[PDB]
Amino acid sequence: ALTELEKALNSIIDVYHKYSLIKGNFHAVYRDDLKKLLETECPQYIRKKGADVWFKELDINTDGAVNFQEFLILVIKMGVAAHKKSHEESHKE
Amino acid sequence: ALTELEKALNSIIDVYHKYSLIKGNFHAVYRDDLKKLLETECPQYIRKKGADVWFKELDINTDGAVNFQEFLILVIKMGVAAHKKSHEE
Ligand SMILES: C[As](C)(=O)[O-]
Ligand SMILES: [Ca+2]
Ligand SMILES: [Ca+2]
Ligand SMILES: [Ca+2]
Ligand SMILES: [Ca+2]
Ligand SMILES: [Cl-]
Ligand SMILES: [Cl-]
Ligand SMILES: [Cl-]
Ligand SMILES: [Cl-]
Ligand SMILES: [Zn+2]
Ligand SMILES: [Zn+2]
Ligand SMILES: [Zn+2]
Ligand SMILES: [Zn+2]
Repeated sequence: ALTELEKALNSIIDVYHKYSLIKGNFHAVYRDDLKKLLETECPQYIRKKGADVWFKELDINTDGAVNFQEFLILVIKMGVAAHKKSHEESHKE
Repeated sequence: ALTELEKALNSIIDVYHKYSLIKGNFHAVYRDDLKKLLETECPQYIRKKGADVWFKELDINTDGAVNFQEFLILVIKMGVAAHKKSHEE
Protein backbone atom coordinates (compact mmCIF):
# COMPACT_ATOMS: atom_id res chain seq x y z
CA ALA A 1 0.00 0.00 0.00
CA LEU A 2 1.18 3.50 -0.87
CA THR A 3 0.84 6.68 1.18
CA GLU A 4 -0.99 9.75 -0.10
CA LEU A 5 2.35 11.50 -0.61
CA GLU A 6 3.67 8.51 -2.58
CA LYS A 7 0.54 8.32 -4.73
CA ALA A 8 0.73 12.07 -5.40
CA LEU A 9 4.30 11.79 -6.68
CA ASN A 10 3.48 8.74 -8.81
CA SER A 11 0.60 10.72 -10.31
CA ILE A 12 2.97 13.53 -11.28
CA ILE A 13 5.30 10.93 -12.80
CA ASP A 14 2.43 9.40 -14.80
CA VAL A 15 1.46 12.83 -16.10
CA TYR A 16 5.00 13.39 -17.36
CA HIS A 17 5.25 9.94 -18.97
CA LYS A 18 1.92 10.57 -20.68
CA TYR A 19 3.62 13.15 -22.90
CA SER A 20 7.23 11.95 -22.84
CA LEU A 21 6.24 8.63 -24.42
CA ILE A 22 4.63 10.32 -27.42
CA LYS A 23 7.72 10.32 -29.65
CA GLY A 24 11.52 10.28 -29.73
CA ASN A 25 13.37 9.91 -26.42
CA PHE A 26 11.13 8.45 -23.70
CA HIS A 27 12.33 11.05 -21.19
CA ALA A 28 12.06 14.05 -23.47
CA VAL A 29 9.03 16.30 -23.78
CA TYR A 30 9.46 18.32 -26.96
CA ARG A 31 8.00 21.73 -27.80
CA ASP A 32 4.76 20.45 -29.35
CA ASP A 33 4.45 17.81 -26.62
CA LEU A 34 4.67 20.48 -23.91
CA LYS A 35 1.96 22.47 -25.68
CA LYS A 36 -0.49 19.58 -25.35
CA LEU A 37 0.62 19.11 -21.74
CA LEU A 38 -0.12 22.73 -20.81
CA GLU A 39 -3.52 22.70 -22.51
CA THR A 40 -4.62 19.48 -20.81
CA GLU A 41 -2.96 19.38 -17.40
CA CYS A 42 -2.48 23.04 -16.49
CA PRO A 43 -4.92 25.80 -15.42
CA GLN A 44 -5.41 29.04 -17.34
CA TYR A 45 -2.93 31.19 -15.38
CA ILE A 46 -0.24 28.73 -16.47
CA ARG A 47 -1.43 28.45 -20.08
CA LYS A 48 -1.47 32.21 -20.68
CA LYS A 49 2.33 32.42 -20.87
CA GLY A 50 2.31 30.11 -23.88
CA ALA A 51 4.16 26.90 -24.74
CA ASP A 52 7.08 28.62 -26.47
CA VAL A 53 7.85 30.78 -23.42
CA TRP A 54 7.50 27.84 -21.02
CA PHE A 55 9.64 25.55 -23.17
CA LYS A 56 12.48 28.08 -23.31
CA GLU A 57 12.42 28.57 -19.53
CA LEU A 58 12.03 24.89 -18.64
CA ASP A 59 14.77 23.63 -20.96
CA ILE A 60 17.56 24.10 -18.42
CA ASN A 61 20.37 22.12 -20.05
CA THR A 62 19.36 23.53 -23.46
CA ASP A 63 19.11 20.20 -25.29
CA GLY A 64 15.82 20.94 -27.04
CA ALA A 65 13.64 18.90 -24.70
CA VAL A 66 12.13 18.85 -21.23
CA ASN A 67 13.15 16.00 -18.94
CA PHE A 68 11.35 15.01 -15.74
CA GLN A 69 13.70 17.05 -13.53
CA GLU A 70 13.06 20.19 -15.57
CA PHE A 71 9.33 19.41 -15.58
CA LEU A 72 9.32 19.58 -11.77
CA ILE A 73 10.09 23.30 -12.03
CA LEU A 74 6.64 23.80 -13.55
CA VAL A 75 5.07 21.39 -11.06
CA ILE A 76 6.49 23.26 -8.05
CA LYS A 77 5.47 26.69 -9.36
CA MET A 78 1.93 25.35 -9.73
CA GLY A 79 2.03 23.88 -6.23
CA VAL A 80 3.22 27.16 -4.76
CA ALA A 81 0.53 29.13 -6.60
CA ALA A 82 -2.15 26.67 -5.49
CA HIS A 83 -1.03 26.82 -1.87
CA LYS A 84 -0.68 30.60 -1.96
CA LYS A 85 -4.21 31.06 -3.30
CA SER A 86 -5.71 28.63 -0.78
CA HIS A 87 -3.88 30.46 2.02
CA GLU A 88 -5.33 33.74 0.75
CA GLU A 89 -8.84 32.23 0.72
CA SER A 90 -8.81 30.78 4.23
CA HIS A 91 -7.65 34.17 5.50
CA LYS A 92 -9.78 37.13 4.41
CA GLU A 93 -6.69 39.12 3.43
CA ALA B 1 -12.95 20.84 -12.84
CA LEU B 2 -9.56 19.59 -11.65
CA THR B 3 -6.85 17.96 -13.76
CA GLU B 4 -4.82 14.97 -12.59
CA LEU B 5 -1.86 17.28 -12.05
CA GLU B 6 -3.91 19.75 -10.00
CA LYS B 7 -5.33 17.01 -7.76
CA ALA B 8 -1.85 15.61 -7.06
CA LEU B 9 -0.64 19.04 -5.96
CA ASN B 10 -3.65 19.46 -3.65
CA SER B 11 -2.85 16.09 -2.08
CA ILE B 12 0.71 17.24 -1.41
CA ILE B 13 -0.60 20.47 0.11
CA ASP B 14 -3.07 18.45 2.20
CA VAL B 15 -0.22 16.23 3.43
CA TYR B 16 1.74 19.24 4.70
CA HIS B 17 -1.26 20.87 6.42
CA LYS B 18 -1.98 17.54 8.09
CA TYR B 19 1.17 17.98 10.20
CA SER B 20 1.37 21.78 10.30
CA LEU B 21 -2.07 22.02 11.91
CA ILE B 22 -1.02 19.85 14.86
CA LYS B 23 0.25 22.54 17.23
CA GLY B 24 1.75 26.03 17.57
CA ASN B 25 2.05 28.03 14.37
CA PHE B 26 -0.24 26.35 11.84
CA HIS B 27 2.12 27.22 8.99
CA ALA B 28 5.04 25.41 10.61
CA VAL B 29 6.08 21.78 11.06
CA TYR B 30 8.27 21.21 14.11
CA ARG B 31 10.89 18.52 14.76
CA ASP B 32 8.54 15.99 16.37
CA ASP B 33 5.93 16.79 13.71
CA LEU B 34 8.42 16.12 10.91
CA LYS B 35 9.47 12.79 12.43
CA LYS B 36 5.79 11.86 12.34
CA LEU B 37 5.50 12.97 8.71
CA LEU B 38 8.53 10.94 7.61
CA GLU B 39 7.37 7.76 9.37
CA THR B 40 3.87 7.98 7.90
CA GLU B 41 4.17 9.49 4.42
CA CYS B 42 7.64 8.50 3.21
CA PRO B 43 9.18 5.25 1.89
CA GLN B 44 12.04 3.39 3.58
CA TYR B 45 14.88 4.75 1.43
CA ILE B 46 13.80 8.25 2.44
CA ARG B 47 13.32 7.43 6.13
CA LYS B 48 16.78 5.86 6.46
CA LYS B 49 18.41 9.30 6.46
CA GLY B 50 16.96 10.04 9.89
CA ALA B 51 14.40 12.51 11.20
CA ASP B 52 17.01 14.73 12.88
CA VAL B 53 19.19 14.76 9.76
CA TRP B 54 16.22 15.60 7.52
CA PHE B 55 15.14 18.37 9.89
CA LYS B 56 18.54 20.07 9.87
CA GLU B 57 18.53 19.90 6.07
CA LEU B 58 14.99 21.25 5.65
CA ASP B 59 15.05 23.96 8.34
CA ILE B 60 17.37 26.15 6.29
CA ASN B 61 16.66 29.43 8.10
CA THR B 62 16.98 27.62 11.44
CA ASP B 63 13.81 29.05 12.97
CA GLY B 64 13.05 25.68 14.55
CA ALA B 65 10.44 24.49 12.06
CA VAL B 66 9.78 23.42 8.48
CA ASN B 67 7.48 25.76 6.56
CA PHE B 68 5.74 24.94 3.27
CA GLN B 69 8.59 26.23 1.10
CA GLU B 70 11.14 24.16 3.02
CA PHE B 71 8.82 21.16 2.80
CA LEU B 72 8.87 21.39 -1.00
CA ILE B 73 12.59 20.60 -0.87
CA LEU B 74 11.64 17.19 0.52
CA VAL B 75 8.89 16.79 -2.08
CA ILE B 76 11.29 17.60 -4.93
CA LYS B 77 13.95 15.20 -3.66
CA MET B 78 11.36 12.48 -3.10
CA GLY B 79 9.94 13.06 -6.58
CA VAL B 80 13.32 12.73 -8.28
CA ALA B 81 14.15 9.64 -6.20
CA ALA B 82 10.77 8.00 -6.82
CA HIS B 83 11.03 8.49 -10.58
CA LYS B 84 14.60 7.18 -10.62
CA LYS B 85 13.64 4.08 -8.62
CA SER B 86 10.46 3.46 -10.63
CA HIS B 87 12.71 2.58 -13.57
CA GLU B 88 14.52 -0.11 -11.60
CA GLU B 89 13.83 -3.63 -10.28
C1 LIG C 1 -5.05 27.34 5.01
AS1 LIG C 1 -3.16 27.70 5.40
C2 LIG C 1 -2.53 26.42 6.74
O1 LIG C 1 -2.23 27.55 3.94
O2 LIG C 1 -3.00 29.32 6.01
CA1 LIG D 1 9.46 11.91 -25.87
CA1 LIG E 1 16.32 19.84 -21.29
CA1 LIG F 1 2.30 23.63 13.43
CA1 LIG G 1 12.42 26.94 8.83
CL1 LIG H 1 7.15 31.89 -16.03
CL1 LIG I 1 -4.24 28.34 9.14
CL1 LIG J 1 0.96 26.58 5.64
CL1 LIG K 1 13.54 4.06 -18.38
ZN1 LIG L 1 -0.63 26.31 4.08
ZN1 LIG M 1 -3.27 29.94 7.84
ZN1 LIG N 1 -1.09 35.37 4.92
ZN1 LIG O 1 10.49 8.04 -16.40
